[PDB]
Amino acid sequence: MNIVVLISGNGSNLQAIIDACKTNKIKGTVRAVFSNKADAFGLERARQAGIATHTLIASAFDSREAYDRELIHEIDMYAPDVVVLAGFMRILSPAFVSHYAGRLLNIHPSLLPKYPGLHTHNGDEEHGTSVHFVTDELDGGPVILQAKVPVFAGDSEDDITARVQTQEHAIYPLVISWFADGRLKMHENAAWLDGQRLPPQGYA
Amino acid sequence: MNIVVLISGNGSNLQAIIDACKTNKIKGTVRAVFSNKADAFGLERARQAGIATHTLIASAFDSREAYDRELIHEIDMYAPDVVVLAGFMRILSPAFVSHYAGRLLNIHPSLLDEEHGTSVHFVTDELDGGPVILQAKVPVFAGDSEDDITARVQTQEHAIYPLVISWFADGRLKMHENAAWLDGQRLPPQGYA
Ligand SMILES: Nc1nc(N)c(CCCN(C(=O)CSCC(=O)NCCCCOP(=O)(O)O)c2ccc(C(=O)N[C@@H](CCC(=O)O)C(=O)O)cc2)c(=O)[nH]1
Ligand SMILES: Nc1nc(N)c(CCCN(C(=O)CSCC(=O)NCCCCOP(=O)(O)O)c2ccc(C(=O)N[C@@H](CCC(=O)O)C(=O)O)cc2)c(=O)[nH]1
Repeated sequence: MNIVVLISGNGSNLQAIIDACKTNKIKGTVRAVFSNKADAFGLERARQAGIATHTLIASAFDSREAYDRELIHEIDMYAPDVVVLAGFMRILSPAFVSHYAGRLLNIHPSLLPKYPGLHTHNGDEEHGTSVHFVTDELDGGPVILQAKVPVFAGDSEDDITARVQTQEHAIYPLVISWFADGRLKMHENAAWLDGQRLPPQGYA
Repeated sequence: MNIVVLISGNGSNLQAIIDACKTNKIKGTVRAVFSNKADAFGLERARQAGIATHTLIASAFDSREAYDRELIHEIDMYAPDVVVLAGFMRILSPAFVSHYAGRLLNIHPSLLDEEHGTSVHFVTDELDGGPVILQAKVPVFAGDSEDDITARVQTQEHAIYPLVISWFADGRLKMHENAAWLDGQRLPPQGYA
């Protein structure tokens, strides 16, 4: 099945997805990669894997709606069964969200609200990452899987972040594979795995 | 003055034009780069230059027509004053050619022993035809190889195509009735010089 990934940066998560499609762990094909930043290194990961790229920059458009109308237009050329946001830094409008309702995924490095992340100030606790269906509740549509990342004394911000990214790379291919195998659906602003409704914090 | 460049491979010509816009030698801006091959190295030259990129692959389209319809559509998002074909390996349909009439430029490595050279011309529906604007003949001697010919023709491509684009940016070059006209003067079959 066809996966279209949207990025804005480095693309380490895109790459974990491409490799999981290479080793047949996801039953799918990344057909196109989309960026809102022209220098994004994720476009070079796509080029080397021979995947078609498109970059849509906001200044080039007249209105937010205009941008999303074209973004929809270009994504649909690849007949997506999922559209995966992997570090996509733009908010998607109501028309975009409803257009891909139930097959629009996102990963945020947080669990459900408190998380010692940033490093703008090792440590205590609360740190992680969750993959969730994207809804109009910005950053807060239904969670599918989360992963708590253990903090330790001898940890730096780069230690924590790298550890979070290592968990992002494990869970996002897992979720997209359950989606590709027909086991994950959204309805009633709830995530469903094998017909069972997931609790607010995902599986398990 | 907006430049959209269309490529299929290495992109050395694209690099020569980005370079000339930087140096204000071409008073214009490359606004986007289109490719019909996903792996094309010119896409990487565009990424580093910070230029928007779009790859349209033929297998994704159902027909020639559909493809060119999407190409026009995505190019016109960048309101091109000129569309520059710089190693783009696909024949553009009559409809596309019509749509960018007098605004579509191409470079091909043959003027139109040593028979070798390169020429820039306006694209008109006579494939490879359309009026020549500027050529450069490249002599070959015994000893230099086909690759050294290529390398010499390429040095010239990088000299004449930023130059035609420079004239087009300054409103000095126009196409009318299947003839190129620089400063009013009608260019002869072999272009300027
Ligand atoms: N409607 C809707 N739209 C969404 N996009 C979302 C997505 C969630 C909100 N979102 C994010 O959480 C950030 S991306 C997640 C993340 O941190 N990934 C890191 C790991 C992957 C990268 O690493 P690697 O590249 O290596 O894989 C986010 C954060 C900030 C802005 C924002 O205001 N952004 C802009 C405004 C942008 C605009 O709308 O034009 C601003 O003003 O700053 C927008 C969205 C949603 O839930 N609903
Ligand atoms: N209607 C129309 N369409 C055009 N696109 C053009 C322009 C292109 C015409 N053309 C060429 O000039 C070929 S020589 C180009 C070249 O390498 N220049 C030097 C710079 C190199 C970059 O170097 P660097 O990347 O490093 O900058 C060309 C002719 C035929 C095929 C063809 O049959 N091509 C395909 C068919 C493709 C299709 O239509 O689907 C085939 O069967 O193989 C392909 C191209 C035109 O004049 N008329």
